[PDB]
Amino acid sequence: QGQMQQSGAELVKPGASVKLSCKTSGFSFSTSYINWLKQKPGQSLEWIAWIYAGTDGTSYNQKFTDKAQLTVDTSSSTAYMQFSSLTTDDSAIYYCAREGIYYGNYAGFTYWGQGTLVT
Amino acid sequence: KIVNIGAVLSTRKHEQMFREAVNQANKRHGSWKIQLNATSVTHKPNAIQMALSVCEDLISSQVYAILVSHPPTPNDHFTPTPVSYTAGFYRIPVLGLTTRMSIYSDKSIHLSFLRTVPPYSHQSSVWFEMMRVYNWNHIILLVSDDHEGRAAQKRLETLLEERESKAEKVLQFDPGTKNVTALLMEARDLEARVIILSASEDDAATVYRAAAMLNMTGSGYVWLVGEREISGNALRYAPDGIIGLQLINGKNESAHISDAVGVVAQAVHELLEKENITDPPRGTNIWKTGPLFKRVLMSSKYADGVTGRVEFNEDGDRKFANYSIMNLQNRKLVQVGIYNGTHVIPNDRKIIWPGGETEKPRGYQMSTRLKIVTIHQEPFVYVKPTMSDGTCKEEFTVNGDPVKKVICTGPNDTSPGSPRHTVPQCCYGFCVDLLIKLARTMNFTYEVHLVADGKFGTQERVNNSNKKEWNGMMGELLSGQADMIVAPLTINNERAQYIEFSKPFKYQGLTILVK
Amino acid sequence: SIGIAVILVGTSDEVAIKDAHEKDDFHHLSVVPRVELVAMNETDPKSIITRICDLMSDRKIQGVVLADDTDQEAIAQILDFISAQTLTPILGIHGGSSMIMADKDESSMFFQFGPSIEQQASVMLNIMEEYDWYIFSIVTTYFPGYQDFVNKIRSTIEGWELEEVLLLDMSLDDGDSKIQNQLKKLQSPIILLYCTKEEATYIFEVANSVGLTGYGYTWIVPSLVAGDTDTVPSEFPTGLISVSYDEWDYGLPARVRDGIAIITTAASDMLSEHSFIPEPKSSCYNTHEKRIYQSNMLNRYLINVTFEGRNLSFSEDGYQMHPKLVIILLNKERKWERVGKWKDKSLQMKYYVWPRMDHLSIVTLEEAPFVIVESVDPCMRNTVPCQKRIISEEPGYIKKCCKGFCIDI
Amino acid sequence: LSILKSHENGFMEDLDKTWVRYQE
Amino acid sequence: DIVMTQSPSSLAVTAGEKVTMRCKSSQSLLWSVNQNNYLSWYQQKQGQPPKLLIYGASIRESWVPDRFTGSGSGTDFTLTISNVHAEDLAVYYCQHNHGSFLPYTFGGGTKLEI
Ligand SMILES: *[C@@H]1O[C@H](CO)[C@@H](O[C@@H]2O[C@H](CO)[C@@H](O)[C@H](O)[C@H]2NC(C)=O)[C@H](O)[C@H]1NC(C)=O
Ligand SMILES: *[C@@H]1O[C@H](CO)[C@@H](O)[C@H](O)[C@H]1NC(C)=O
Ligand SMILES: *[C@@H]1O[C@H](CO)[C@@H](O)[C@H](O)[C@H]1NC(C)=O
Repeated sequence: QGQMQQSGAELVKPGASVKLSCKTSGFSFSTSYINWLKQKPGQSLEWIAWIYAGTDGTSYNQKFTDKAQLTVDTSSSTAYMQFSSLTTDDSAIYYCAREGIYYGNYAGFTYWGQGTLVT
Repeated sequence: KIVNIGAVLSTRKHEQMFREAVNQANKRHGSWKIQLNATSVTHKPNAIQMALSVCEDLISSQVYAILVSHPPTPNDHFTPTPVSYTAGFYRIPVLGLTTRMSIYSDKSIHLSFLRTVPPYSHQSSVWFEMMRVYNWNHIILLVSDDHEGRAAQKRLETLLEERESKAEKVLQFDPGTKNVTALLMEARDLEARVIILSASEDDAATVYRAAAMLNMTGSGYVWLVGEREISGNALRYAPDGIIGLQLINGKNESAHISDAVGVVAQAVHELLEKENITDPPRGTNIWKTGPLFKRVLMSSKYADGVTGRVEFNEDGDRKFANYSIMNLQNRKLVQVGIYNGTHVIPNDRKIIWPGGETEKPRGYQMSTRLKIVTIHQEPFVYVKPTMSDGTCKEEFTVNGDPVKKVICTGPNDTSPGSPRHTVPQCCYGFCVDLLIKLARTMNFTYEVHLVADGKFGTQERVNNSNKKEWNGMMGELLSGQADMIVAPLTINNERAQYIEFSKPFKYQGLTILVK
Repeated sequence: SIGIAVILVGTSDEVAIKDAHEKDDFHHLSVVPRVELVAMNETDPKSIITRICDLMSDRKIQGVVLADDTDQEAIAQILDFISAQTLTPILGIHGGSSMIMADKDESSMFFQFGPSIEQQASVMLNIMEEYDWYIFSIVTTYFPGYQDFVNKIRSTIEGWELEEVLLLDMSLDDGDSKIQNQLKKLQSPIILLYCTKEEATYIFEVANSVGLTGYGYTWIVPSLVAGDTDTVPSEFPTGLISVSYDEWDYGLPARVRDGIAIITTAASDMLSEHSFIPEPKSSCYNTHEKRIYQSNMLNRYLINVTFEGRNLSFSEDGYQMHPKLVIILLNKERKWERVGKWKDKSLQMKYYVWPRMDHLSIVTLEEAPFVIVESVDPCMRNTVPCQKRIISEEPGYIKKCCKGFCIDI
Repeated sequence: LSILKSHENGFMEDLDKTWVRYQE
Repeated sequence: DIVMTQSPSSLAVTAGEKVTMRCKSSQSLLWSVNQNNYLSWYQQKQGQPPKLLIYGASIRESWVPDRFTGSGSGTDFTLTISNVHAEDLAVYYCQHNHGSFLPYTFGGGTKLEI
C-alpha cells in the first residue's frame, strides 16, 4: 500500500518562507498526481495546487499562484511545497495526497499524508 | 591493477550509489587483482572554471571513463561538452546519461562521446511506424531548431525512402519570432491534416496558442508531438486531442547509473582480456589505444539491466528503447499505447481525437477550385483590358457563336516598365475554350492569373550561390501557386522529369519566319 | 593605445620581428598600439590559458596573436573557445595556428591566414584544366571537412568525367584487407585524396601493397597532407602534387605586421564610426561579468581591411578572402619544388608541358580547309589544342585550338 | 481521358474552325 | 466555481433505519460525449483523512458496503443508506471531479447522527 510522509511541524516568522517535504512510496511516483491542500484547524481543506511528476506540469490556486511553488525529486519520490511570504493566515495544517484513478478516470484522493502544522 | 573512473555528480546519495556499484563490480568478476577507485566532482555555476577544475582533476586521476548525470541543470544550455572535448584530446571515451540533443550524435566533432539515451530523431522513426499503422503519407512538418531540424528531417527522409514519399511541407525559421500565422495559414490550405511539431516549450506553446486562435484545432486535425512539447508552460496551453510520446525511465537516475556502471565494469574486464595495456599521461602525446578501446566498447553486448537489452549502434546510441504513449484526455495524461523496440502495442484504454469519433480521421482533403496559369499566346490567348470597370465586351464571331472570355489578373508591363500594375483583364481565345470545355466536362472551379514575366521557365542556378532554380510557368507551378499549366507547352524530357503530362492535343514542329 | 599580445613558441627570429614590428604606417590614425612579445612552449593547453590570463590581466590585452611550428590542429581548436569566451579577438598566422578547423563559434572572434576548402578545390580544378587531364577519382576519410570538399567539387564540375568516389573509415582496425579490396575500383589515371598525415602514410602503404602508384598514377593532395616541407614522410611517391600557402615570400615578420595592422585599423574603425572602442575590464578570473560590453560591430569591422594594396578582408567562417598560394611537386630526391603560382583566379605554370615520370610529336601548318587555328575560349569540343612558340628570353608558347579536315582523319 | 475523347470526335475540328482553320 | 448544494445539513436516526442525503450542483456535471457524472461522494470521520465513498454518483468503492447507494444525475444527486449503522456516523461531502469545471469545490456537507 502506498505511503505519503510529510515533514515535521514548523515555527516560521511572519514574512519568511517554509519548504515542506512529502515523501511518497508504494506506487508509481512518475505516473500519478499529487495535491497539496491547506486545512486550517476546524476548517475544511483548501486546494492549493497539483503537479504531475512525469511531465513537471504545474497548476496552482489563484490565491496561492504567487505564494506557493512545487518541486519533485524523482530519485527520492518526494514532493515539495515551498510556501513563501508566510503570514499568520498561513497558520494551518497542510496535507499531501495522491490521486486515485480507476480505468483512467479520476475517482478522488485515495491516499493521504499524516499532516503538517505550520505556525 | 587499478582502474580510475571519473564522474560529475552533485547529490551525495548518487555518489554513494556510484561507490556501492563500484564495489559490487568486483563481486561476480571473481577475485581478480583489478582495483576500482571512485572519484566524483561537484557542481559550480560557471563553466570555464568548472571545465578547468574537471580537466585538472581527471588528468591527475588518470580515469578511464567519464559520467555526467545532470538532467535538471538550472542553466538551459545542457553543456557537458568541454569535458568530452578534453577527453577527445586524448581519445578518452565519454558516455552521456541525460542530454538527448543530436549535437552529440556527430562523431566528426564529438570524436570520443557516446550515450545510452537515444535522441529525438528516433521519435521520427516512431512516427514513421505510426504512419505505417494508420496509413498516412502526406504530413506537414514544422521545425524551429535549425541545429536538429536538418538532422530530424534527414531521419524523416531516410524513413520515407522506404515509402519514397515526401513531406508535403517543411518549415524552419529563427526561434523567438511570433508572426508565424502566415505559414500556419499556408499549411491549412493544403490537403494533409496530420500536423507534427518538434521544438522547445516556448515555441510549442506559441504554436498551440496560434492554432487555437486561428481555429486550426477543429475536427479532423490529428496532431503528433514528442516529449519536450508537452512539458512546462507548453502543457498549460496544450489543446485537447493531442498525442504525445513519453520516454520510459527518462529521469530514473538510480537505475541508469547502475546500468552504466555495470556496462563499464564488463567493458573494462573485456579490455583487460587483451594485450597492449596503456594508461593516460599527466597532461602532448595521445593515448594510443583510444580508438582501439572505443572499438572494444562498440562490440560490447549485454544481457543485464532493468531497461533490458542494452546494445550500441555505430553511433554509440541505444537500441530497442521501449516508449510510452500518452493522450491528453481532458487535460489528464492517460496511457493509450506502448512501444516495443520495433512494434507498437495499444493498451486497453481508448483515445479521443480533437473532434468526434475515436476512429482515425483521414488526414486528406480535396479542392475543386484549381489555380490555372498560362502565358500570353498570340493566336491562343487573347488579352483585352476591361471596357469601363471589370467588364468584357460581349463581342460575337461571324458565325453566330458568342465569344467566351475569362476575367484574368496579371501585370500590365514588365518590371522595368510597370513597377506594379496588375489589373483584372479579359482573356479568351483557344486555350480558354479548351479549359472551359474541361470545366464543363468535370465539375470543378478555377481561378486564372498570369505569369509575372514572359518566360516558359528555365533551370538557372543562382548567379553567385549557383542554386539551380526554375522560373516562369514552371517556377510558379513548382512553388505551389499554380495547380495546372494550360499553355502551348513544349513536351520535352527535361520538363517531363519534374512534372506529368496528358496525351498531346497538338501536332506541330518548328519553322522559320521571313519577309 | 590598444594592447596587442604576440606569443611565439618554437624557434623563430624574435629580434627580426621586433625590429620589423614598427614597420607599418599608422600615423594617419590616433591608435598608438602597444605590442608585447612573449615566448612560450608547447607544454599544455593549461599553460597557454595561464599565460593569456596573466597577459590580459596585466597589459589589458585586446588582441592575441599566436604563432607556432607544430602540426596539430588542436591549437586553433582550443583557441576558438578562448576567443569565444573572451571579448578580446585572437588571430593565427603561422604554424599550428594556421590550419582551418570545421567552423568557429557564433561568438568567436578568431581568424586565420589561409584559403578555404572550396578555394583549394577551385585551384586544383584549375590545375586539371591547365594540363588536359579530365578523368579522375576522389577518396577521403571522415575528417569533418569532407562533405564541403565533395559538394564543392561536384557543384563546380556540374568533358569532365568522374567515375569513382571512395570514403574510408580508418577508426576500425584490421580493415587493411577491406581497403585493399575496395581500392580496386580506381581506374582513372589521377586520384584525389583528403585525409591526415598518418592516415596518408597508411593509405600509401596500402597502395604500395597493391602497387597502384608506380608510373601511370599521380596523386594531388591538399595543404594539410604536407604541412611541413622540411620533413618528408617515409614513402611519399615521387611526383606528388600539392598546393601550399606561400610561406617562402611571406615570412613571419610580414604576418605579424599584417595582424597588427588589421587589428589596429579594425579598432580605429570601431572607435571612429561608432566613436566608441570596446575595451572593457580585462578580467581573467570570472570572465562571465567581463563580457557585458559586447562589441557586436568590431567583428563587422574586422572583415573589411585594406593595407595599401593588400585586401586582407576575411570571410564569415573565419578564413581569408584573397590568399596567396604556391604549388609544390615531389621530385626524385625527397624535396618540394616551386612549380607555379595561383592568384586572383589566375593560374601560372612555369613548365608549358608537364614532365613525365607510344608517344610521337607531330609538326603541322595551317591550311585554309584542312588545318584551322584559332585562339582559346576567353579549347571547345571537337577541337585539339596546339602550341605556338614565340621568339622575341625563355622559350615562350601560346596555346591555340586547331581543327580541320586533316585533323579529323 | 477527356483529351482523348475530344480528339476522337470532332470538337477539335470546331476549335480549328474557330481559330486555326480561319484564314483571310 | 460550481455551487454544490447538499441537503439535509444534518440528521439523526436510529440504527437500522434508512436515510437519504441529496447533492445539487449549480451546473450539469454530466459530460455529453461520455455521459458520465463528475460527482464523488466521500465519508469523513473525526480525526481522519476523508475516505472516498462513491464516485461517478453511482459507483461504490471496493471497501464500501452495498448498504450505501448513490443516485442522481446532471445537477441533482443523492446518497442513500438502506441500513444505517453506528459506524457510518460521519460528515459526508460530495465533490465535483470535472476537469473542465475547475477549481474543485465541495458542498456544505451533511452530518450523520445516531
Ligand atoms: C582514490 O582516489 C582518491 C582521490 O583522488 C585518492 O585520494 C588522494 O590521495 C592522494 C595521495 O594520498 C592525496 O594527495 C589526495 O589529496 C587525495 N585526494 C582525495 C580527495 O582523497 C586515493 O589515494 C585513491 N585511492 C586508491 C586506492 O587509489
Ligand atoms: C527506477 O526503477 C526501479 C525499478 O523499477 C524502481 O525500483 C525505482 O523506484 C525507480 N526510480 C525511483 C528512484 O523511484
Ligand atoms: C568593404 O567596404 C567597401 C567600401 O564600403 C565596400 O565597397 C566593400 O563591399 C566591402 N567589402 C567587404 C568584404 O565587406
